[PDB]
Amino acid sequence: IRRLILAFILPPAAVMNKEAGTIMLTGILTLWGWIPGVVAALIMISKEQS
Amino acid sequence: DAAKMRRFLFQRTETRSTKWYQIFDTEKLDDEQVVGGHLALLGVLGFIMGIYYISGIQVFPWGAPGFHDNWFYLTIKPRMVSLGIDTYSTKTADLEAAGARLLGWAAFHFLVGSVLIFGGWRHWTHNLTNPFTGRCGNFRDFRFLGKFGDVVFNGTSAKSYKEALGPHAVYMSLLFLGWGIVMWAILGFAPIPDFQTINSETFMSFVFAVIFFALGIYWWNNPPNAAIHLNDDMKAAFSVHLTAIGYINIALGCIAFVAFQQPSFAPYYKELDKLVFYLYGEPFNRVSFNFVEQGGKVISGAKEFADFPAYAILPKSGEAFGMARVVTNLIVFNHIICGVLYVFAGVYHGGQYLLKIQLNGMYNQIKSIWITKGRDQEVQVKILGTVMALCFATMLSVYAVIVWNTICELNIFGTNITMSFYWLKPLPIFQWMFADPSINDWVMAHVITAGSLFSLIALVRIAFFAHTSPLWDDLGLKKNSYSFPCLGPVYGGTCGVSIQDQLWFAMLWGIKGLSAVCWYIDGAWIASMMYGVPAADAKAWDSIAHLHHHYTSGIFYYFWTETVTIFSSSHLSTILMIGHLVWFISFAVWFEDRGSRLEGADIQTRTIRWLGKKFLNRDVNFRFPVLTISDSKLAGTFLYFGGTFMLVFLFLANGFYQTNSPLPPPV
Amino acid sequence: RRFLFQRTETRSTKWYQIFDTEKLDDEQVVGGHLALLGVLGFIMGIYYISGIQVFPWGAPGFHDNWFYLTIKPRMVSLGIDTYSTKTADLEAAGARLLGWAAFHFLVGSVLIFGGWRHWTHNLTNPFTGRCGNFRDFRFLGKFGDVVFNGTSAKSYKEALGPHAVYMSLLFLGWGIVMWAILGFAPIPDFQTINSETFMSFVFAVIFFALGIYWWNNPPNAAIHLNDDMKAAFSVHLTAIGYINIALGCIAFVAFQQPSFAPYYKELDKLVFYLYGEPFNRVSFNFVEQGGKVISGAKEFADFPAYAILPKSGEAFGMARVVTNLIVFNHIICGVLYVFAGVYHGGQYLLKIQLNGMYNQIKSIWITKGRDQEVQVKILGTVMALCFATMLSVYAVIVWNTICELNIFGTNITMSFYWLKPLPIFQWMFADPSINDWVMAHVITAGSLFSLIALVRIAFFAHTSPLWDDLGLKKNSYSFPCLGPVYGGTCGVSIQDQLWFAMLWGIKGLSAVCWYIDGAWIASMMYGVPAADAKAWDSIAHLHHHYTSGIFYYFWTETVTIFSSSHLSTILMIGHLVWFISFAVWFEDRGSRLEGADIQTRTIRWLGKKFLNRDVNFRFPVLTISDSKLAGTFLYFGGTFMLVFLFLANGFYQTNSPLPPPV
Ligand code: G2O
Ligand SMILES: CCCCCCCCCCCCCCCC(=O)OC[C@H](COP(=O)(O)OC[C@@H](O)CO)OC(=O)CCCCCCCCCCCCCCC
Ligand code: SF4
Ligand SMILES: [Ca+2]
Ligand SMILES: [Ca+2]
Repeated sequence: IRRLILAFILPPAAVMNKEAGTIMLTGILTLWGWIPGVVAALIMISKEQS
Repeated sequence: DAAKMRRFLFQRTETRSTKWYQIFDTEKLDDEQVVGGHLALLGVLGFIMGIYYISGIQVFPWGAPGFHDNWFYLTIKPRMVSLGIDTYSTKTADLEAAGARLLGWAAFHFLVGSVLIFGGWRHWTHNLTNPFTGRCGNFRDFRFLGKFGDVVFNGTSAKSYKEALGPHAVYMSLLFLGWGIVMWAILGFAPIPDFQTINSETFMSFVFAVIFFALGIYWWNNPPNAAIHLNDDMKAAFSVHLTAIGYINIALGCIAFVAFQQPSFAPYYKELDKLVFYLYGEPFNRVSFNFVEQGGKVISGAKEFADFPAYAILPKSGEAFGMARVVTNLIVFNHIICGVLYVFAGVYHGGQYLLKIQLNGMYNQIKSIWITKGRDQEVQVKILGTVMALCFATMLSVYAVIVWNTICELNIFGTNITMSFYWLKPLPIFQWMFADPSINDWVMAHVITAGSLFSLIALVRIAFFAHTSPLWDDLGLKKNSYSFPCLGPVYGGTCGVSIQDQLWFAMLWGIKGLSAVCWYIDGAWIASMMYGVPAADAKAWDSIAHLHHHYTSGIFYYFWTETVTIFSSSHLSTILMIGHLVWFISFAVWFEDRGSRLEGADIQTRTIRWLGKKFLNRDVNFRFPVLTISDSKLAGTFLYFGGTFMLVFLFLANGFYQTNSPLPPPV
Repeated sequence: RRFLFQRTETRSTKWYQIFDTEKLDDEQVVGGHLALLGVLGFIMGIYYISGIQVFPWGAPGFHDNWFYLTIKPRMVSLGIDTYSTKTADLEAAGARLLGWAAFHFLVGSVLIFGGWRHWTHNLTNPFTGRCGNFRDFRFLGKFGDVVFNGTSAKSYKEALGPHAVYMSLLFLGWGIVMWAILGFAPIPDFQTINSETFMSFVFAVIFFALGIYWWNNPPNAAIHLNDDMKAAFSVHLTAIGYINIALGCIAFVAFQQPSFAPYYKELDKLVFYLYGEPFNRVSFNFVEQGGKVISGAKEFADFPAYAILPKSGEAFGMARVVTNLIVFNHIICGVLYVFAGVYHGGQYLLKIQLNGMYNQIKSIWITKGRDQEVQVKILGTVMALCFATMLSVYAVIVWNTICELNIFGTNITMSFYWLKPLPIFQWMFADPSINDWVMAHVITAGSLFSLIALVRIAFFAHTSPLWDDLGLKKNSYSFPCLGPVYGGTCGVSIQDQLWFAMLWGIKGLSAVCWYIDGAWIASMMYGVPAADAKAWDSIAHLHHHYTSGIFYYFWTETVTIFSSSHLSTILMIGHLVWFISFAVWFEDRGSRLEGADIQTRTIRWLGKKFLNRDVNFRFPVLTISDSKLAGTFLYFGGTFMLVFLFLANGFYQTNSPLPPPV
């Protein structure tokens, strides 16, 4: 949906729920290539649901 | 009387002190004093730019031999050739014109800098009186210029810094438009949107003039809110802008590195390899021990060459000495180290302001996100811990890769270069940002990440633990000086916990990740410590990894190769000696020895007093002062950092020596 | 008040203090030395095993190693090894080395057995079943009846004598060992190894006659008897350090003499297969198999596979390399033992200053320095002489380098090329020059500069005139500081002054390394083609071409360090260990502690809600005392694991004085 698209495009943008420090982790993982940030975003966006 | 001594070592004590290197501290400065200081320093900057332009003269059009080449002007000569103010011309006729242009620009810079310095002096003294009209301007409420100062900024000069961003952006739009018109009129270079010539610079100057003017209008009518930087803009806004300028400066170094190697920059940088450079202090024409002058022809003691009479500086080609990338690396590393230093200093000064607001309770009184984030004492711990874990992972992985590469080179434990990480290249989706992508570039990326995170550890410790830390929260302690070096050997020792010492540790940690740039931009194969060495297999990298270039030498063998030219010249040799001298003296003040120095200085004082009586006469009341651990750490950080980067310069300025001929395997 | 002294003591149960003298008695010290000497004989046996080259049953032997190459000149001097190029002679040499190694194993087993058996205070003979009283015994039977008439030594001042006759017995027994096993009849010809047998008998007579005197007239030093565990040990440790420095100098002078030529100079006449040196390097597609060279021919047609390539003894002057290794090893050991003796003596001195019997001492070795004003005068004159000598010599070196590099338009004719030692001192040197003068003055400067810290240990162990005027006293000998008070009190203990003495003698000892390598410490550049560093040999009228200058010493004589994998690995490890010392010497202990608490909270956070269960482990940080100790060892090891590379990579100090470039 919109949030999955946001995670694929700007992984920090989709993940604004979690924490003040987790968002830096997602952002810097996005800085390293682009796959680590997306992976973190999907992992912590499927963790509150699954 | 044992008390007259006591208020002598109760003079350098790291309580709250004058600290001469804080006379221009922003606490005692107002907004207008900052404006005046910046204007005076920009005038001095124009003065030194004029001095550099003078140093760029080679013919002195009135008629005389000119200046020898120097790095101060060689780092800007490509730009002046780009602007048409200097030439890569082989003939005196076209070089007299370049000398005249440089002399005129130096005089213009002298005049403009004098005007700017005078204006900054009057701002510094709160004396905005116009001597021609006799009136006085109001810093708080001034018309900017006139009718232009009314159609935009309809009176009502900015009263706050967030309200000053917009008029500043309009001022920078005026700067962009002025530079564009200077190009178009004085320097030819009509604005053509052809992004392969200097004309594109004028075109983009007009484009950025329009962009900055519109953005300044918007921020004048819609000022943004960082909120907290408005109050203590002396340290809050200043430090935020300092770290922003640091990141901008690192970015500018990267832009310079990429651009100066492009074909569009060839007539300005790559063409430096077709020139011959006569640098100050380089090997000069030597003569025997019995030279008796009498010029025209040497009689006794023939010199090295019959040409270059007496003690002339010998020519050096721009192709063997890679002056193109030598100048490129000098500029790029200057801006990169300046950006790293500005980031560190911004974090440190922000920590200074932040401790100041933690001490008076204003820390809990901040509403902006940028502090309401870190006012948690757990998100601080989580952030620092995850930064430390990422630094540990990256640094351990990359260092073990480097050590395994070196082992496979030297064949320690009977290994082989085919057991090395020669296959570990950047992904093909990442191979576009490197030329000849190999394990060297992978190691460079991971070393940059590891060093950046390593320094980020101390930067985060400055940002968060300015006043208290979870350790010092658990203990009954708090930090309240930003410059105190310790509380003592209690708890086994409390050395270097203040944000000043954390700044020093950040600088020392970034030394590695920053010198890793010097190795890289010189092509020095940081993927292993012994490359190009003929020990077992270090010369097989070019074949096992199918390299296209041939980098200088490994991390350790980099001090053997390309030091053949540092030693070959007197100036670089004496710079090497001075840098090493300055560097190891930092041990006298970083080693936990300040009290030993104080005790020994007391002994020396008693000796000099006694030696001034047994042999001399009269009172010898003078006593030796010892730098306290706050001063000792400041001076030591300066000595260490300068000592290492006076010689990183030597690596950069001694030549490139990164030939494009991969040598064959030893077989 | 005796409780207070025990109350106010630093924790002395650290892992590097388990064998402290204060927790050992005489017989445990005897057992420790005996077991250590047994292990030492074991080490000599394994060195002799490493000395085999032909393996008398017939097989290729051990490649040359520095542990055995150090003793090879001596083993040849005794005739156990030979500088013979024929396999049959090396058969006998290896047989002799193996037999002596087995004998060393047997004697070391007996001696380790004795060390254990003394360490447990159970001196009972296992065969006849009697016991042995350490405090009163007969030495060997009728020998202990002819001398030491029934009795034994009750104190160390009464033990010098029996120890002296024990050393006389050692000399005499070595005399018979040489005379019988090794031939070498004792002849007063001080040009062969016969002189060693003759002087062994002479020393056996002399120390016997002196032990009789010291048994009949025990000497009076007094204080080394009561707290004998540390005071006497420290005095003897610094004495042995100076003896070791003297022996290093003796070795340096002697091994270059014509009499020592058959044992050292003949090292240049052999090729050496050192471990880790450049082997027969091989191409990528090598298949060895049975035909050897099926694919990918190796570097050399001979020397199959990865055989270690030979190294000449002429270009690689391993005669001088081995001489430098032995001499510098003994010199660094002597300097370290002097520093450690002063440090342990300061430990005892603080111990006796705390309990108040400092002024109860009558020996001049304490009363002379117990004035607090004579201490100031001695330390002040030491600092003044150090400052004068070091200022002069360092300015001379810097001026020489300036005149070399032609800085400020200076010429090499303006340098100190004329400042040779005076003719009455030129016998001390071969080809006297500014190098030798600078060497002597640098030795004086470094010795006085470390003597500053040694004197501060010897005097300011408990208090100093500065700390007298403050309300402060020293009571730990290992405490690092008293915090940021008075602007700072870092590194004032005798342990910290010992660390400073070590770091300060690092320079004066690197001077020894570079002089015995012929590395022209007289200036920082030499043989470098900048302006005039290659013109020294002509203007100074030198008969030798020294390797390079001070700074250029790291470029030259490193081409050989790099060319071998083992030396490069040692280089990298030494540099790593050395700079790691900054993590603990820098005023950063509290930063490390705060960061380590962060590490603990991170590891326990990452192990609680991502792993499970408590993560009770917490990261430890060395205290400032531990940090300084570890940093001093890291620094000293890092520098002297590479000073070894200076010594063990070649001499390269040829006698060809480099005609000027004109
Ligand atoms: C460059 C190297 C060094 C010195 C030169 C030196 C000089 C010095 N040191 Mg030092 N030192 C280290 C390096 C140097 N320490 C390191 C790397 C460590 C960390 C391990 C260290 C540590 C301690 C501790 C712990 C203590 C001291 C002292 C102590 C004083 C002793 C006073 C004396 O006897 O005169 C000896 C003084 C001299 C001989 C100076 C003469 C000049 C000459 C020509 C050298 C020129 C100096 C310099 C090279 C040129 C720069 C000049 C400028 C114009 C460009 C004395 C001033 C002690 C005292 O202060 O009091 C006793 C003390 O306690 N240190
Ligand atoms: C008779 C007894 C003896 C009497 C005379 C003995 C004392 C004579 C000593 C004189 C000379 C001292 C020897 C040197 C002393 C020595 O080596 O120790 C370093 C020394 C600190 O010494 P202390 O103050 O602990 O004690 C020295 C005492 O002798 C008196 O202070 O000073 C510094 O920290 C230097 C930095 C000054 C600040 C400069 C910072 C960097 C500025 C920029 C330079 C670098 C550019 C950047 C590159 C990165
Ligand atoms: S060693 Fe120095 S900096 Fe560290 S706690 Fe002690 S006095 Fe403070
Ligand atoms: Ca370079
Ligand atoms: Ca050597």
